[PDB]
Amino acid sequence: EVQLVESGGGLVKPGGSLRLSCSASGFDFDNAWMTWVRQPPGKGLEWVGRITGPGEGWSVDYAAPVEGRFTISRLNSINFLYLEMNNLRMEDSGLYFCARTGKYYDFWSGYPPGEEYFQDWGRGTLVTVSSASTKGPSVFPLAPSAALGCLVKDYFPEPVTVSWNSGALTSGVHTFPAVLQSSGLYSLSSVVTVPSSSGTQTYICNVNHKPSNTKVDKRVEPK
Amino acid sequence: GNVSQEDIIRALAEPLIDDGMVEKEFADHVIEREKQTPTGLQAEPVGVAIPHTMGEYVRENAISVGILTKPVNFTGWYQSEEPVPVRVVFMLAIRNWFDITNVLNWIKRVIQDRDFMRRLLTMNDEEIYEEIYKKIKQAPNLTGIHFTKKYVRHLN
Amino acid sequence: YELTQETGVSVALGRTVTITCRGDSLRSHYASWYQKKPGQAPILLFYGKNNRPSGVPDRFSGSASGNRASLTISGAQAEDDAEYYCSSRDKSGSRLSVFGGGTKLTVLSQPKAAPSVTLFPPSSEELQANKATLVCLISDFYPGAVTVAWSSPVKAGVETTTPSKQSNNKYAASSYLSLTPEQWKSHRSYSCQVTHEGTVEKTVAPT
Ligand SMILES: *[C@@H]1O[C@H](CO)[C@@H](O)[C@H](O)[C@H]1NC(C)=O
Repeated sequence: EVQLVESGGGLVKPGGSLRLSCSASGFDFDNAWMTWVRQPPGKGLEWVGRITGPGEGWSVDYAAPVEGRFTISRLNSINFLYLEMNNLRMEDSGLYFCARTGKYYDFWSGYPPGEEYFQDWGRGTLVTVSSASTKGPSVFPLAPSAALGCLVKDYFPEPVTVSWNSGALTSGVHTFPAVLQSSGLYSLSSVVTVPSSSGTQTYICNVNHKPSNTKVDKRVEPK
Repeated sequence: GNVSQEDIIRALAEPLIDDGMVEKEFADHVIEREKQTPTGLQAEPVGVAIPHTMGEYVRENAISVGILTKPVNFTGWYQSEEPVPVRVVFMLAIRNWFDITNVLNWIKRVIQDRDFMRRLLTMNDEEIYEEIYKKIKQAPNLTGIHFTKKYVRHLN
Repeated sequence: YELTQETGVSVALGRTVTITCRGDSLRSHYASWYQKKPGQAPILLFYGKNNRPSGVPDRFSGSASGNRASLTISGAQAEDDAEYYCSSRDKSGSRLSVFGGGTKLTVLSQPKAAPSVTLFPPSSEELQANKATLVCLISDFYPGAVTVAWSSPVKAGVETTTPSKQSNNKYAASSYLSLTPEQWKSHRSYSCQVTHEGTVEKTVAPT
């Protein structure tokens, strides 16, 4: 039915620019109110701004922080909503959604200009603002002292793919959600629990990093 | 064979059409909206209806007012499984949702005065004009609107 | 925040919970509610006086009173384990909109499971690269309330992940303590103490 696809997010540096786009189907886009909302990593939803319809002159209202730096626009002949972002900062990073926005005003007890609600959302587009350039990971064995694993240190950008026994498809392997380090780099860990006896275990983990074309295997040993 | 919803809306829209406040197609869309978003509001002396679009086909904000000697069923704005017997109808031709909401908020204050409604049920086109015209004047922060004596019509 | 929400709220399977949103605009404007799950689009649940979108379960309901809007779940389920946001105008008469801080709802749908903790000393390869990092890996705990502490009750240079659900539908987290190779030898030992439901501790020696 209703479909909203966002696009345009990606890796960008402070002071840079970015254009976000949203494609709409399944409803009367040309006459609907459309809203951008963002969610910083770890944080809550934050209302960005809203563009109205033809009766309102397509006027746009902006949240105070982004006023003067972001511009909302539309092309109704292709059912596209746009957010052009300039002077981006880390503080603007996060996941941006378009919402279809309805209008509500109760007659007896309402007070103008009513309330706006968000009846359909997209899955979002991720905009990352950092100064971290790009970074291939450093890999170190986590030897048993039966849990044995690998540690992935100081990369950028996300994501990151792991593999045990060289694509052996081994079970009992748990890959931990990474942590954005204070320096702005990512670090992750992957562990697998193995038989405490099965000497010739021959355990080597494999991590691939497509953004850096980085591929490494670690013959982790008891030691 | 008594008055039907389409007739009042068409009647009320004619002077708005004739004067250029809305497009010619305007009534047919009011009728569609009334099927989908009913506007029948139960009140003290008699029932009220506010047929309106959300701004489509409106070109300059205007109002037309209709008085019915015999009541007419308009499906309720709020769900009640009970049709609203209407004798007063406020046709709204407003373009801005922001402006819309102000005008319905003003509409409410008028309806809450029941004796005004009792008066409007027995008053002349000229009397209802200058009475309503004054209330538009005495309304603060209300947008610019268009009201003429032709916009007042007795029906049925 | 013009709109204020409980930071987090917990509830049992089949029991009834209410979340509230408080603000001055709510005395003149209704509020709408959204459910937000990790990796998922928000779902509108309720708005206005008594408006529940087609498709939202009837166990979800709204109410307003004074400066307080509230959402209630009747017969909470594990799918309702999520984050909940209210929305309304910022001021009375405003064309702008705002969201509340959000309320993490925990539906206690599972038997309590103690966390399994593994602590890894810095690897020799990292040390030969003149760096050190201790690695604590907390897994298979329910519910996801873990605090990690690193025999001196002091800890600096710590970085801990947010709890995250597994295929087991239990939770996992990880804590990384960086050190320089001299610090690891300089201190007697380093210790990973993690508390879940009021404390499994694990220790590692410079050996
Ligand atoms: C309105 O509808 C009700 C339905 O029960 C009917 O009894 C009543 O006569 C109707 N009145 C008019 C004026 O249509």
